[PDB]
Amino acid sequence: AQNNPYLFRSNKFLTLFKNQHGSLRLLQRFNEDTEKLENLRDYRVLEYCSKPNTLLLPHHSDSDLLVLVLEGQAILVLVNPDGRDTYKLDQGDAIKIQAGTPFYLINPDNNQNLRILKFAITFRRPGTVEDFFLSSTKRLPSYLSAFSKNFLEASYDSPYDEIEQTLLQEEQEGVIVKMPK
Amino acid sequence: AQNNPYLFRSNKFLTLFKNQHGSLRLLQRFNEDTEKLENLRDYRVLEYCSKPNTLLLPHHSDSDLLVLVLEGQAILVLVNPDGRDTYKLDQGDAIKIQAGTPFYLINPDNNQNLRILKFAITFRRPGTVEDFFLSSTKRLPSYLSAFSKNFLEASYDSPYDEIEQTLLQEEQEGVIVKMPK
Amino acid sequence: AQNNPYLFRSNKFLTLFKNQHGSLRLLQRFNEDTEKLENLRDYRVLEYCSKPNTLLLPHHSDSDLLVLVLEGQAILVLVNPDGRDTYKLDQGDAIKIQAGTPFYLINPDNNQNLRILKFAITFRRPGTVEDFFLSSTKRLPSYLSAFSKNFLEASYDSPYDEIEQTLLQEEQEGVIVKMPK
Amino acid sequence: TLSSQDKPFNLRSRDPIYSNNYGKLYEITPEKNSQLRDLDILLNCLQMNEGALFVPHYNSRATVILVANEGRAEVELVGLEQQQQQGLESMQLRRYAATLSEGDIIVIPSSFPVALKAASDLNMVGIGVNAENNERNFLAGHKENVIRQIPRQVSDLTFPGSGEEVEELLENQKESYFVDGQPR
Amino acid sequence: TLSSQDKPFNLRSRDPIYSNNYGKLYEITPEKNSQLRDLDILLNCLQMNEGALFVPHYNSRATVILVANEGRAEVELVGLEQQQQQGLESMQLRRYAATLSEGDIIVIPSSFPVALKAASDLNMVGIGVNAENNERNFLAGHKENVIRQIPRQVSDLTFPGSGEEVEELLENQKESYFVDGQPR
Amino acid sequence: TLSSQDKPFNLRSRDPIYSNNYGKLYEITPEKNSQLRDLDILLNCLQMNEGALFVPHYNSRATVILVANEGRAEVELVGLEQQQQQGLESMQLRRYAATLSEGDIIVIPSSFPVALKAASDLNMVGIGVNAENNERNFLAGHKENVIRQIPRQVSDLTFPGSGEEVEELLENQKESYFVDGQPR
Repeated sequence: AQNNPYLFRSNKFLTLFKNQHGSLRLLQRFNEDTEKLENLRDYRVLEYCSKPNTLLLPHHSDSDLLVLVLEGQAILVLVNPDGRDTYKLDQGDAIKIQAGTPFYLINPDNNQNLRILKFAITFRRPGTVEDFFLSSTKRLPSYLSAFSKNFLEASYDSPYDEIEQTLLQEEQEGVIVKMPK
Repeated sequence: AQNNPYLFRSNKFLTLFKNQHGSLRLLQRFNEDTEKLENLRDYRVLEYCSKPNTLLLPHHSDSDLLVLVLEGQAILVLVNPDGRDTYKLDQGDAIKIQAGTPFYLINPDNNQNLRILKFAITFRRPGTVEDFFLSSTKRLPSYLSAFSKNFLEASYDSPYDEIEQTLLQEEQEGVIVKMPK
Repeated sequence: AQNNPYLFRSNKFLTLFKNQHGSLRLLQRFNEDTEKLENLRDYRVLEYCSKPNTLLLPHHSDSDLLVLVLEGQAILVLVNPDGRDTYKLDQGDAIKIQAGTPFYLINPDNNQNLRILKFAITFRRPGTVEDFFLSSTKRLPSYLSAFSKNFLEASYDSPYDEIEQTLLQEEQEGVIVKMPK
Repeated sequence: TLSSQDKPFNLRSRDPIYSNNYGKLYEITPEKNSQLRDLDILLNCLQMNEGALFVPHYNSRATVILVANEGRAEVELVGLEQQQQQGLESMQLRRYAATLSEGDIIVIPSSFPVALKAASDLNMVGIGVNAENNERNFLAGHKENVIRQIPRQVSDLTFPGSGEEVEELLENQKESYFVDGQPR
Repeated sequence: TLSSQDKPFNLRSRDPIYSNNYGKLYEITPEKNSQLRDLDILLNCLQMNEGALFVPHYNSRATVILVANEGRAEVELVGLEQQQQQGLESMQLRRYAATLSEGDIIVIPSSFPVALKAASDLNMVGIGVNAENNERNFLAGHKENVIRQIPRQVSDLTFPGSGEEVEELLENQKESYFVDGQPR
Repeated sequence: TLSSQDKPFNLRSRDPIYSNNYGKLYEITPEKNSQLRDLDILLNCLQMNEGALFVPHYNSRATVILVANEGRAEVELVGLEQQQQQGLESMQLRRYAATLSEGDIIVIPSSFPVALKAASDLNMVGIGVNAENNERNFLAGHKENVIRQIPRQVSDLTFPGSGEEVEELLENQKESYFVDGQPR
């Protein structure tokens, strides 16, 4: 991450978060030190690994992602404003997650761990990817959190007091969690 | 117009010209202070307002414009090398003006004033729009003016003296004028 | 080649190589001093002229080229992994050479000399074009040269000694040569 | 608008995509109109009454610029800033709120949740760029609510309460898109 | 050019788009040829006699690069410079004139009027970029004249003279595209 | 993977494009799959045995990023650097060799010859960008060899030996794409 001529060799992604059950890592911007890669300037790659029986909370990214299964098996969940489409991913499965649809991702019953690769095609903010999470956690909170008392009053038709007890929080081991069942 | 982080709030276009009957204003380049908008870098917005019974002289722009009627009613004129296509625009009309076709635009019989919005999709010169006017005025003159005596002699087959009495001029209240009838 | 406002006038390409039989010249990057041409930033132009009965050795370019015959007549050869497609070009012929296919180009039997124009549409490295030559010459050698002893041993199944006697060399008057027959 | 029809012949309205009471929205997309089809824009007309919150949402692909034709608006935009940053928690969470008004322009990126407030009777024009494919996902309201889709077991895991407790909080608002802004 | 035809098989000529006397123009567009079709280029061959002005015009979309194959040319380009400027009158009006000649290249932006002069017998190649959709509008001549379309009432309002006085000045030149450059 | 099938329904394998012995390659292209079709990517799975050189080649259009899923790889990339340089001989000829390994990523530009070496049993994923239209041209091996196409008279002129002497050197390797890396 910083000033190399023409190096077409990468081995270090920066970590977004990591913990007892998993990790989300993100590669340095391709067009980084070399100018030898302005044609990749828009693409980004994230690696991902969760221990058995874990969860990636619901979230949506601004970038179109092409998900690909390197190791494990997963239960992917694509949520849209009318229902869901759910899928059991296997070593070698590749799925395409459009921008902005929220999705949660789970490693099942296992011993076998989950390693997924995410190739991201960015637009909004060239070579910049951003995910948004519903739930509050210590990394950051809910985007919902960002609104106004009334904004949440009117929208919701529930006093703020009851908006925040399903708003702000202590989900600790953050964005990757251990599942109950 | 100058150095703000991530401000997605704009209220000041710079004026191209203004006068007794009208005005043409142009928004600061979107990708201006924020880097938060490189994806808009190419688009530009102009606002426009003419008093009743006025004219925007004939002109052509290098950029493709998408015209849209906010207030008033207009008579738009699209000139191409074989004739015209003319249209009566109403509150809410949206028309698409290709690049390079000349067009003149008029506010009719009214009391009601004309407010038009122009969303410009640029190419030639990314986020740069340029209109060209036939007639000479104090802002600038005719592009025709720019040529050579002979160039206008040969082309036209009329002495320069008679080229300029339908060339250079005093149309005063400039690019927006009051109509006779 | 360096700092002019808005000059839409170009007359000097830099030479890639030149000699007794020919020449390959390359125009300064369009988006060079003027900013008035960022929309051309990707395109490049090469001129080319060979004396009668000469050769442009086999090579491939990273950029898509659109070849065009200004003067002479040529025998163009398009090589792909299964055979060839060969063509007799005449004053005014225009052919499209995809990226990466190797091609060799020849001026026939003549007195009449060959002048070809190459308009290059770049991608990989915006406004950057690169050709690769099989044969070793004093300009540069074979790309093949760049490999490893074993790499050439395994690949080829011939000792290095016999790889280089059909590898490295003395083709002197370089990339443009005189033909035997 | 002549019977020799066929060009870049002018355009205007159809059934609003979200009419209601509290307010309406008309919207010409690119997939249903040719002069924008090759333009990639989305155009949309937003009309609302004194006090009708446009409820938290975010467009998937489109980046919408909005101008205040008539009225007074309270916009509240929400953000996570630049990923020339490289650190989760190390990011930002920002709320951009402006009371816009006849004249002003608000830019509205493609995934960033938004909510409006119609302080005066409102007329707004939307020029959406990066059109082909846009979807509007809602985080409040009765139709197209997405918080309303995360299954039960997950909601428990996701929001500071629970499966059953989300499902309520959620429909405690029997209204669509534009609702009552009436504070207390 | 073999009967196993079908590729990126080579290309050359058809009826010039503007033949005449004073000069001619051949031009392969992208909409009528596939190897450029996906290339977006326009290719065009311009031949003229000692003294045949190519008369003021401007291409709508295409940006054309022109090389002097054979001859001597007097180009006269016209401009309004950078809108990282923000002021109407505060702009520029420039005339770029060069006598080009076998060797040289002239770049010709998409709306900027141009006129040529064939000082010697000319052969010019045009590589137009931003092709799909280009139109050539003329400001002089008899066919495709555009100053010849602004209606009467408007011409009065537009040019330093009048309705009737434009309509004349205008056809006082019964010729097309390439005309006589003969000065006085 | 449900019988209500039809979406961005997931994808995986078909007949490798190059199976063999020494190793195999599976590869989903954009022209044969829709979720990438509009994505422009090429995806490809590369499996090889302890010691199976992937033989010198270069992709025409596509720029491929490769990650080491499982194993140890010896990559040897070949180059001519920046043409913000303007001088033939005045260029560079570089060889970038890295022994990559489970974790690492190698970027592989579109015309630059490459060769691999499977130091351990290998599993590699290829994410190719700039897909639509890619061709893989080989400089070694029996199938799709290109040094094997330059006609006779030319080879003489091209490589430090001769017509007859190239044609041999060439097929002194009766194998395809992945061959024996066994040194001496």
